[PDB]
Amino acid sequence: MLEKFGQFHWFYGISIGQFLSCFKRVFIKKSRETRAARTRVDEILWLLYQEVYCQFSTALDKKFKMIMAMTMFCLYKFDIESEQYKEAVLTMIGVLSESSDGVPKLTVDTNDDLRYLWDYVTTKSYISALNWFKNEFFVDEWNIADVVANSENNYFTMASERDVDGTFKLIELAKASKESLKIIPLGSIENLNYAQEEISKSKIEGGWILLQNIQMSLSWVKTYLHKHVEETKAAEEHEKFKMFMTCHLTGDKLPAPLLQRTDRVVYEDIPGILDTVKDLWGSQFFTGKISGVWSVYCTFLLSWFHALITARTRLVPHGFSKKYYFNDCDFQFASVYLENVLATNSTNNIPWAQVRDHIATIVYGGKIDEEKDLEVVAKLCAHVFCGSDNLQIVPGVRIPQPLLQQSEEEERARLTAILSNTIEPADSLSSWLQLPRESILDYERLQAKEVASSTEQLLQEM
Amino acid sequence: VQFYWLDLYGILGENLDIQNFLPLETSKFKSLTSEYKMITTRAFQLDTTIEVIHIPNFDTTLKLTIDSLKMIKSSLSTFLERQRRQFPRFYFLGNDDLLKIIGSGKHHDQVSKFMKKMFGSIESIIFFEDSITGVRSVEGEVLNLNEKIELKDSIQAQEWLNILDTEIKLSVFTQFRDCLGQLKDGTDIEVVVSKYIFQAILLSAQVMWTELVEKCLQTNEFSKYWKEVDMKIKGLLDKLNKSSDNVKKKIEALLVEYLHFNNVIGQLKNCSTKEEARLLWAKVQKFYQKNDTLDDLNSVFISQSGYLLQYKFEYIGIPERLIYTPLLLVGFATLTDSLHQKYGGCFFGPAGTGKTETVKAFGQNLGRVVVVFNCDDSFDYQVLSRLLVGITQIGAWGCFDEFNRLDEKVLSAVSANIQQIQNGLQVGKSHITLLEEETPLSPHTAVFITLNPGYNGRSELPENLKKSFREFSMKSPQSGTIAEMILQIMGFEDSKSLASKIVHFLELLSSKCSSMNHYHFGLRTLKGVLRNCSPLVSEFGEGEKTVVESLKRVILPSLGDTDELVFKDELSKIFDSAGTPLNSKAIVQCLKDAGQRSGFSMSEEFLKKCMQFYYMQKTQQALILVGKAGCGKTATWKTVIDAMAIFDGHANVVYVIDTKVLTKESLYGSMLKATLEWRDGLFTSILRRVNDDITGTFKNSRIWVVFDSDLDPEYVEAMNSVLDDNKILTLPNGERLPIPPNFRILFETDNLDHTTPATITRCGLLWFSTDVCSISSKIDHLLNKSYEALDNKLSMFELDKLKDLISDSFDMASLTNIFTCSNDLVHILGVRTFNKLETAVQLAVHLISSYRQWFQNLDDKSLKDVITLLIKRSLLYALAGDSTGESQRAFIQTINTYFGHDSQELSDYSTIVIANDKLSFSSFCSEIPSVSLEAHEVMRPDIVIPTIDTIKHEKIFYDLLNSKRGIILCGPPGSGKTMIMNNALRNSSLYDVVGINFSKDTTTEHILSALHRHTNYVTTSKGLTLLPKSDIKNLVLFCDEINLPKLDKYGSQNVVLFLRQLMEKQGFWKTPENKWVTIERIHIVGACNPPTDPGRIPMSERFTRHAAILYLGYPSGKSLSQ
Repeated sequence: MLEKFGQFHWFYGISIGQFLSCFKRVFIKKSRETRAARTRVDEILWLLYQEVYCQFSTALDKKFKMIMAMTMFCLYKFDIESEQYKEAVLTMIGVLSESSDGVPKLTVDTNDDLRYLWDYVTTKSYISALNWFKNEFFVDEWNIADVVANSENNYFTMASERDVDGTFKLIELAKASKESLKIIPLGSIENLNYAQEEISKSKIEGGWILLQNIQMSLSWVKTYLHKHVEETKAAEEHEKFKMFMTCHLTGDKLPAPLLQRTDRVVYEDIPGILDTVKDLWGSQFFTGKISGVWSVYCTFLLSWFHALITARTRLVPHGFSKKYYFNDCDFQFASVYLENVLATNSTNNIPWAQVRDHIATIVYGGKIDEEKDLEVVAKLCAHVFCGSDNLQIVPGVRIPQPLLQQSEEEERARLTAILSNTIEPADSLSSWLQLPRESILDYERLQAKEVASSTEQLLQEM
Repeated sequence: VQFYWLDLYGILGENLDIQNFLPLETSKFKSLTSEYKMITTRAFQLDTTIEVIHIPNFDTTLKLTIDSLKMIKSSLSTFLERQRRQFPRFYFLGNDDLLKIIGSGKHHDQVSKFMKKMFGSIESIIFFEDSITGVRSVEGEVLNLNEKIELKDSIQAQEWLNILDTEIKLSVFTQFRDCLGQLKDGTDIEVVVSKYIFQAILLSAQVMWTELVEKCLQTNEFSKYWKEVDMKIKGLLDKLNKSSDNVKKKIEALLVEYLHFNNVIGQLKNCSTKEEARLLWAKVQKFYQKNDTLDDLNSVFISQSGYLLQYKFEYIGIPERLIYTPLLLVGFATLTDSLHQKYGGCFFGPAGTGKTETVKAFGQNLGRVVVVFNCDDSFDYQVLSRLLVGITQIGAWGCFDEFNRLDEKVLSAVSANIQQIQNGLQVGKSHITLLEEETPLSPHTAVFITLNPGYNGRSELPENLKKSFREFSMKSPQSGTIAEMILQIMGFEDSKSLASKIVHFLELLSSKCSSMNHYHFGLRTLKGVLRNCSPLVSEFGEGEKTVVESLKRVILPSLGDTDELVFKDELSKIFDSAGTPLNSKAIVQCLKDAGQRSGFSMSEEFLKKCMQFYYMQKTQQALILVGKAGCGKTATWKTVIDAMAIFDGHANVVYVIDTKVLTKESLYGSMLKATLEWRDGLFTSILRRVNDDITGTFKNSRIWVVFDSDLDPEYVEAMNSVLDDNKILTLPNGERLPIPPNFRILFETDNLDHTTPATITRCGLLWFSTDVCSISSKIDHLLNKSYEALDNKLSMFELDKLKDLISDSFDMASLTNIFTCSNDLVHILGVRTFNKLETAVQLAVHLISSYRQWFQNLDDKSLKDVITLLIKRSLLYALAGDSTGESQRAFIQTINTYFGHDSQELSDYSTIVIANDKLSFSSFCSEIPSVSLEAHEVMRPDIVIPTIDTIKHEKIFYDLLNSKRGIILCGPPGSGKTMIMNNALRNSSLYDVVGINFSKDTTTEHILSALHRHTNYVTTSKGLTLLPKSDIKNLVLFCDEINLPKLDKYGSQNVVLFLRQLMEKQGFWKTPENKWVTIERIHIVGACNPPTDPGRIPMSERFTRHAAILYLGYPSGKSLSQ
């Protein structure tokens, strides 16, 4: 499986040293139910699954992770047992069975070929079945904080994303973990001196160092490999010292010698609407509490707004014609925007129509050159924003709350974070995003095309 | 050391001639003094390193004083490092600058030499010897000081500077206190103007009008109020007749604000206004002012949405002002709250559509003098670290112009420094160790980046930075209001009428003109058009004629040369008077005359495009010539500059630097990490000089800096701020270098397809083509050169007696036909008339040159008949010897075109039938030297036996040799390439030869290093040299691999660009100095294999306009059998 995982370029450059270390984590540094003695082997297998992909899936693209669940479970859940695919797979491959999404575990249980692909591939009228397996495929340490909280010898290979500041998350983790937030923005002699002495001090001190722009001063790697071993020992030197490697955006080729020794994890700035929403509320605390309290609610609206945008941003071209990185700085900005209109928002005097106009052309009206996209954000404003509490406007995500005299932290859950992921299962819902479902329907097949190809790719050894 | 003495000429030298220096080391300076009587006094002329060494008695007057220098430097270095610390302003300059500032500190004038970096937006100073009473804003308008200040060094330049600012500030707001009171009460603006500076007069007018609009926001008087400001417009429009250009401009800006009031009030007037909460005044900004403040830079509040910002009042005056479009407006609110987040921005859109203008608009709205950073330079972060201390000690607002075009080295290194600064901005941490000491970080600084639509929208900015930047999609601003309000404030009679017709004029043009990539007419251009309107009214600008005249002046010029009719016809469809001929008709006429003197036809298409040069000479800050070298791209510049100077009545201050043989570090400076400064390069030192002594002589002279290449952003992007509109270069240490109105940029190309329109479309372009010269036009040029042909031994009497058959051939269409027949056949180099007219006339005239001696005794007519074959040989060598014998033969069939003897029927053709010195001929039959190998060296390749094609090349070469030009031997090793080479470099002891190796990666320096052994230099008093290896004998340098040396990023053969200035210009830009140094008699020739072979190097079109070449592939079995 590892060998097939390693066909994913340098993303999966994890090798045999790590493989053995991975299994050492399986049998030692994971669960107490992985005792090698039989008959724990059934559970071991289930926990091999978990430990193996909790590192190996973090070294692979989500499209791999989706098919990893599908492929790998033949070994781990069914001890090498085949099963047959329906809907999308027939559409793009064949496999002699078709029945769509409306069908669950009904006529699925056939001989030789088991009910789970017969069930879940139905679901693949839109490719979501690869997550619907619910077959223990979840990264054990999926939380980047948990990635950090591992054995330090497995250094923090932060494989990030283009336009996404994964380093920022690490900065926040330094502060969250309360470790000496040191940052080395590699590129100068002074930064080489930081690579030299700043790290050397940290080796003793127990410092937390972000090797920002690890590729810009890549040549360090020439001796770094012995320094890898050295730093591993330095982690133990203070049981605090941690080293983070960051810069990787897209085509950043990382060395197998280190992927073989480090914790290879790809950063993913991919939150659903409510995921985005809830996190954004937590980040503001009291920005709209400052008199007038009507702006508290406005800050809550902005979290919903940005979140709808993060969905739309991902939907591009379905969403926006241009994929501008609308981020939580724009969200933060909007709360600052509110912070300023508190002069009017002391009560319902806030010119929320003016604010809507500004949400479209100030807050999220950034890189967008296309007037359509400016109109897209504007029609979202029309759809969502209003300068007060009790807004009976978008009940689809359930924004109609009376969250007035209480802040973004003070009573977040009370009326808003108590809500579940209020996202239409059959849509985006694109009426919130004011988008054409047609693209989703096209995505059904476009997904099937890529997925079909990737399952043929990986499945050979899984 | 001496190097320190040079840098320390100020402190050590100038502080002994004027010894006001810190006694700490002055006591050591006293020992210097005893000797500085020689090396500082004689150094009034003898200033540089070795030059100081050439000062009498330097043996101790330099060296002993160097020992004292060391004694001194031990604390002096740190003295000025601390003086530099004391003055944030000293971080905008180098230590040499500072060494001289303190060096002759008594001279308060020396201090004022750095005002562009020491002060804000201030023009000049109102002062007396060592005492000051007032100050001149960058506008030219003045503000006196609240109190007289003494300037002489005494009081301590730091204190002194602080005092200067204090009294200016006091005047800035104290007189402003009065200004508001006056306007708010209703005092006529003439009085208000008489008593104060406009940048804030307007601001207090806005405070008054804010109160007055609040009255109408309460629905007390929307119509009346609208009428009131409209009546105030009418009053000011009458007041525009005041002769003071600054004052009428002053109130034009006020009028624009009144027009904003007619717009905004008009909207409020025409809308159910929810008091100030209605976006028509909640979105639209408002102003407040507190006269009751002791801080004379902090009284006015800038407001909209729900925030008030503190206006700075940095002394500026009138200068810039943008129309308050809704897009500018949301730009301001975005910038504001981004500022409140302490986050930056990233503008994405072209200059002329607000790329920088809207940043500056906000800065002006804030009252700050924004430091615009032309980021395309060698901004080593160490140098910036110095600057960072200065700008953070102050709080300078940063505008980063083309930020992502700066090298990553710096970006990552600075991200360390600026992040600490950013952290301090967030925290409230003033003092931050910057450069080498705790620097009091001022919260006024902010980082807003701006680029013309970045290359394909690419995220060159690292995500660890980018996260905190909010983009500003400057696709466009509300140009409908920009254009109309500009025409309205202009007093343009058709500000609405013509404006609507302009929409339709450009509409028609867009539906008819071609989509030339070398063409643009957006708001950027429109701003140029808007600038043209009023003055074109005076230049025969009939109501609508005004803009179509402008549409003749700009936009069309750049468009393909066949679309002239598009503009004449489409503009006529709306308004019959579709522009006017170059009003300064005498200029395009003098141009024509210059071209006639140059031997070119000066076609009307050419002259018309040049009328557009003259039209845009006035209008555009930069122009791109597109076309043929010698017929457009270059002939335009060649001859329009002569009449250019006349067009404006200015000096023809034009420059041509071969930038592609100098590095960007050679040009803009290299890093000096030991000092944390960087060595100024050619262009950097020049541009610093532009702003400290060059424009002191060329303040109004017409300056055009010429770009000698196809677009290649590495030597183009640095100029973009000029092309944009900004017109500025800010250096690595904050040395802002503004580019003046008399400084324009002239590009020479035919192909800008090397980058994005983001930069191309920022400036004007004048399109030519090869249609500028027919072969007749090219011949008229050749003809004049044939009149002057060639060797001085030729009395030109013999020439006329022979050449007139050629002269007659020039008239013959059949000669034109052989130029097209050559084009129809395969040749090793591209057939170009600027090369072939030269090759043919050089071969022919040198054949004539040999006849100058022979012909003296030979019969005139008989020779006229003999040279019909001979001249045909030069025609059948120039346009045929450069290829395969069969292609040559096919070209030889064209032998029936020569005037003297039009016969295809010639047997052994003239290329074979060689003319002799006694009118006889010699048919070039096999000349393979049967009597050669008899014994001894039979198998030795060093003396290898030739063929008639290897011999032919030498026979042709002899006249190419007589011309002493660039002759290329083309053929593979052993074919004749090396066979001929062995013989060719041994042709005569008369010439010096050098078998130079040119591999793919052999530089001209590797070669030059060797050539320094093989060449000499007669250094002159001008710093110029000249001399071949031996005296007189031409240094026949031999390039053994002409088509092997690599091309650069865009296919430019930079090796040859150097070789051309070396040989064609007889000199070179000595890179270490960037010093042009001359050459005497060096002759560059060479060899190469067939360029048709895989992996061979292409020759530039303009190199094909000047290089000769001969061709032979591997030899025949017949000749090998012999």
